[PDB]
Amino acid sequence: VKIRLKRMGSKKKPFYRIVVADSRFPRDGRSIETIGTYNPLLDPVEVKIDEEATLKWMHNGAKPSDTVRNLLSREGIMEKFHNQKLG
Amino acid sequence: PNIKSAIKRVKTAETRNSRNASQRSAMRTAIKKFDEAAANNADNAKDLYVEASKKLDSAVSKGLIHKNNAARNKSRLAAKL
RNA sequence: AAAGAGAGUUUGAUCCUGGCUCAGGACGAACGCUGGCGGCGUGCCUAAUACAUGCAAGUCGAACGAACGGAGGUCCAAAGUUAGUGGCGGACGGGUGAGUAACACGUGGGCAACCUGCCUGUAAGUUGGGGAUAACUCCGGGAAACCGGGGCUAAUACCGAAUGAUAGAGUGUGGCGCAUGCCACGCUCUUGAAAGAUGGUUUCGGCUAUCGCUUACAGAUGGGCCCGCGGUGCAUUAGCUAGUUGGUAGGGUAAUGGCCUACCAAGGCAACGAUGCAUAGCCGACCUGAGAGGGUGAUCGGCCACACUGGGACUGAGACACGGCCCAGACUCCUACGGGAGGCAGCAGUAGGGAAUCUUCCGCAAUGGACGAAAGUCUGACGGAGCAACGCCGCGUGUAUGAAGAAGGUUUUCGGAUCGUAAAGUACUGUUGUUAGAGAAGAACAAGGAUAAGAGUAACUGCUUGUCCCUUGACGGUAUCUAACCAGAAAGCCACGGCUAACUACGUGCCAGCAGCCGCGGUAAUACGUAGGUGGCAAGCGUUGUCCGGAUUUAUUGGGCGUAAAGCGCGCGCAGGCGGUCUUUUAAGUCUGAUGUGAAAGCCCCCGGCUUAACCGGGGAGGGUCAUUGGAAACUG
Ligand SMILES: [Mg+2]
Ligand SMILES: [Mg+2]
Ligand SMILES: [Mg+2]
Ligand SMILES: [Mg+2]
Ligand SMILES: [Mg+2]
Ligand SMILES: [Mg+2]
Ligand SMILES: [Mg+2]
Ligand SMILES: [Mg+2]
Ligand SMILES: [Mg+2]
Ligand SMILES: [Mg+2]
Ligand SMILES: [Mg+2]
Ligand SMILES: [Mg+2]
Ligand SMILES: [Mg+2]
Ligand SMILES: [Mg+2]
Ligand SMILES: [Mg+2]
Ligand SMILES: [Mg+2]
Ligand SMILES: [Mg+2]
Ligand SMILES: [Mg+2]
Ligand SMILES: [Mg+2]
Ligand SMILES: [Mg+2]
Ligand SMILES: [Mg+2]
Ligand SMILES: [Mg+2]
Ligand SMILES: [Mg+2]
Ligand SMILES: [Mg+2]
Ligand SMILES: [Mg+2]
Ligand SMILES: [Mg+2]
Ligand SMILES: [Mg+2]
Ligand SMILES: [Mg+2]
Ligand SMILES: [Mg+2]
Ligand SMILES: [Mg+2]
Ligand SMILES: [Mg+2]
Ligand SMILES: [Mg+2]
Ligand SMILES: [Mg+2]
Ligand SMILES: [Mg+2]
Ligand SMILES: [Mg+2]
Ligand SMILES: [Mg+2]
Ligand SMILES: [Mg+2]
Ligand SMILES: [Mg+2]
Ligand SMILES: [Mg+2]
Ligand SMILES: [Mg+2]
Ligand SMILES: [Mg+2]
Ligand SMILES: [Mg+2]
Ligand SMILES: [Mg+2]
Ligand SMILES: [Mg+2]
Ligand SMILES: [Mg+2]
Ligand SMILES: [Mg+2]
Ligand SMILES: [Mg+2]
Ligand SMILES: [Mg+2]
Ligand SMILES: [Mg+2]
Ligand SMILES: [Mg+2]
Ligand SMILES: [Mg+2]
Ligand SMILES: [Mg+2]
Ligand SMILES: [Mg+2]
Ligand SMILES: [Mg+2]
Ligand SMILES: [Mg+2]
Ligand SMILES: [Mg+2]
Ligand SMILES: [Mg+2]
Ligand SMILES: [Mg+2]
Ligand SMILES: [Mg+2]
Ligand SMILES: [Mg+2]
Ligand SMILES: [Mg+2]
Ligand SMILES: [Mg+2]
Ligand SMILES: [Mg+2]
Ligand SMILES: [Mg+2]
Ligand SMILES: [Mg+2]
Ligand SMILES: [Mg+2]
Ligand SMILES: [Mg+2]
Ligand SMILES: [Mg+2]
Ligand SMILES: [Mg+2]
Ligand SMILES: [Mg+2]
Ligand SMILES: [Mg+2]
Ligand SMILES: [Mg+2]
Ligand SMILES: [Mg+2]
Ligand SMILES: [Mg+2]
Ligand SMILES: [Mg+2]
Ligand SMILES: [Mg+2]
Ligand SMILES: [Mg+2]
Ligand SMILES: [Mg+2]
Ligand SMILES: [Mg+2]
Ligand SMILES: [Mg+2]
Ligand SMILES: [Mg+2]
Ligand SMILES: [Mg+2]
Ligand SMILES: [Mg+2]
Ligand SMILES: [Mg+2]
Ligand SMILES: [Mg+2]
Ligand SMILES: [Mg+2]
Ligand SMILES: [Mg+2]
Ligand SMILES: [Mg+2]
Repeated sequence: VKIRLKRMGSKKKPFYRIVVADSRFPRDGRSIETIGTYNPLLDPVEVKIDEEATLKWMHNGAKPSDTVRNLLSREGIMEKFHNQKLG
Repeated sequence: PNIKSAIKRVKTAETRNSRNASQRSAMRTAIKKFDEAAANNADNAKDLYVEASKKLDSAVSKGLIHKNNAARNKSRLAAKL
């Protein structure tokens, strides 16, 4: 179980969905529950995320990827997760 | 085979096959002796029974039998006495 | 809010009935003529026919085998950065649609009848022994795949022991349910575990950090089994079945179950279509249609089955396993004739079949996988480039002016009309194009160094979070932009009697021929061939094949049976369909509210992003005789 990044859009124009799914499934195939969007083309990155289901999945054992970890850090999910673990 | 991993896997397959067959045969022979003793007269039987259960329990620790299988066999052959 | 077009054809003329044909839309399409560009997509529908060539699954030295500088002895050299056994992965990812009419799929449930490596959290423990074995080295069989024997050695390799069960039995208490039974706790006895590796500190003993290993309990995830309903042709296919139907005991599996065995009884399914034959993967969905319906399963997403044909098992948490193993069968290849090797329905590519379908290319930069503590390796997944007007969308081949009207074709009632403001001339632009230059996003990182704060500790090392420093592009000098030159380098196809938009002349003479139909051709042809003209579309235009519409031509929506096709020759009647009046009661049908669900993508509505569009993104809506449950009682029951 990983909160993954699914790619779609068009040729040379990618758009990404922050989604949780199993590591044995295809990248664009079956998934569990989408939570956010990620657009790389714009110079200021526009990332929307639930920030509530994400924490539940992190509590339940959903390890993210490198860029998903970076996004959760910038949006404050990782720091709040650390605070919840301490508290 | 034509993959470097397949040859190692098949060699490990024969090794594990020999080992598991040996332990499984030993456990079946212990069970057979116990049920032979239990079916006819009393004699030790119960004295055998203990180690028969042992042959099952350790087997679960080896990985060649399921825990539910061991519990089911132990309960089923415990009804003979 | 939605809401449906007809025409020709039986007759000397009519009106009905009825069939046939045409006018529209859509392809994974094919063929003919033709052909400028850009963006986004698609491309063996036939032989699940046979396969050259290369690449597609490997990785860990933190568990046991390297060159150099270089201790030491003008010569050789000790220690310091690189095969295999073992662990994990190969069951993912990728490809085909053969088989299958069935719990395979869709939808909705049940499991008090189940399993689950890795991932997360918690509670305990990682205490002591043994015997080996590859690798390596000798002896042989060897044509070669490779076989045996002798000796030697490690481990996170293997096997006992100490101790630890919510595992088996025996019991008790309490609370409970959907019959079998579930939950909390207590008592006695019998069994079942481990492995260490990289550092820190300390005294060095110890202690400690990270990754590890054993047992138990939850979460998450992925699977297993059972069930109600739903989706095809034939009755010129009427009986089928015997482990079949049920029970009593037993075996087996993770689990229930004739799943299997012995015994007992003769059952079970079927006109609400059993059994059999034929065809076919299923769905979200696609085409058409006013809608109801009809046809199909191309691309993409989910489930299922298969891997040359047939059978079987091992290892493993998970396989009866595309690139794993054994046997038989057909085919290809090597042989010293004893015997061996192989499976493109993986990515490219070859032969054959076809009316018909592509490069034997680049890269792990991005996303995601497997291994590892990390750097890192692999990844024909994937990100990209090449070919084909195969489809959708977008742009161009110039623009304004230029006359009773250049010149020349076509006709002429030979005065003229027509091509036609169309030309030349005139003034202008460069979307394309040529030449020369500037030239992005896609990049987040990971790791490495400092930091600041936490938990842990006797202290550290390390760990978690936060802030900075440095590094990374196949596409690719690609999109894009800037300047100079140029009307120059860029238009074709079908049709013209009616259906249906658009006519003149010549040639031919029931010949040549045209044709979807009415039908044209025998000397004055708007239908045959050509020329001029005109109409439609446009880098496309025509022809063919398949589906829907028109077709109310299977009529529930939406037809009929006196004479056009259509009432059995008549009766008695089983099953089935329907049923006079009133009252009380039930909620099966009926109507309605709430909960859960009907994935994503697709149609539709509103917003946006690409110079517009195609295209892409966000939100919303739609779709069920669906399960739980609360309501009303007019109507059918
Ligand atoms: Mg990443
Ligand atoms: Mg033991
Ligand atoms: Mg088990
Ligand atoms: Mg017609
Ligand atoms: Mg063509
Ligand atoms: Mg041409
Ligand atoms: Mg184009
Ligand atoms: Mg095919
Ligand atoms: Mg090695
Ligand atoms: Mg698959
Ligand atoms: Mg299919
Ligand atoms: Mg030892
Ligand atoms: Mg030894
Ligand atoms: Mg030794
Ligand atoms: Mg004990
Ligand atoms: Mg106890
Ligand atoms: Mg219950
Ligand atoms: Mg107790
Ligand atoms: Mg023991
Ligand atoms: Mg670690
Ligand atoms: Mg380790
Ligand atoms: Mg359907
Ligand atoms: Mg269908
Ligand atoms: Mg039974
Ligand atoms: Mg078929
Ligand atoms: Mg389409
Ligand atoms: Mg219609
Ligand atoms: Mg289709
Ligand atoms: Mg296909
Ligand atoms: Mg599909
Ligand atoms: Mg195959
Ligand atoms: Mg084949
Ligand atoms: Mg096994
Ligand atoms: Mg495989
Ligand atoms: Mg293959
Ligand atoms: Mg291929
Ligand atoms: Mg060919
Ligand atoms: Mg990569
Ligand atoms: Mg990666
Ligand atoms: Mg490789
Ligand atoms: Mg590909
Ligand atoms: Mg590609
Ligand atoms: Mg083509
Ligand atoms: Mg095109
Ligand atoms: Mg166009
Ligand atoms: Mg021109
Ligand atoms: Mg001009
Ligand atoms: Mg002009
Ligand atoms: Mg003339
Ligand atoms: Mg002009
Ligand atoms: Mg120049
Ligand atoms: Mg330059
Ligand atoms: Mg240039
Ligand atoms: Mg830190
Ligand atoms: Mg930091
Ligand atoms: Mg910076
Ligand atoms: Mg720096
Ligand atoms: Mg650097
Ligand atoms: Mg990188
Ligand atoms: Mg390059
Ligand atoms: Mg270049
Ligand atoms: Mg350019
Ligand atoms: Mg110039
Ligand atoms: Mg010039
Ligand atoms: Mg030019
Ligand atoms: Mg010019
Ligand atoms: Mg010009
Ligand atoms: Mg042209
Ligand atoms: Mg003509
Ligand atoms: Mg003409
Ligand atoms: Mg024209
Ligand atoms: Mg109809
Ligand atoms: Mg009629
Ligand atoms: Mg009548
Ligand atoms: Mg009649
Ligand atoms: Mg009559
Ligand atoms: Mg009659
Ligand atoms: Mg009658
Ligand atoms: Mg009746
Ligand atoms: Mg009545
Ligand atoms: Mg949907
Ligand atoms: Mg899709
Ligand atoms: Mg716009
Ligand atoms: Mg769209
Ligand atoms: Mg959308
Ligand atoms: Mg949407
Ligand atoms: Mg809607
Ligand atoms: Mg009443």
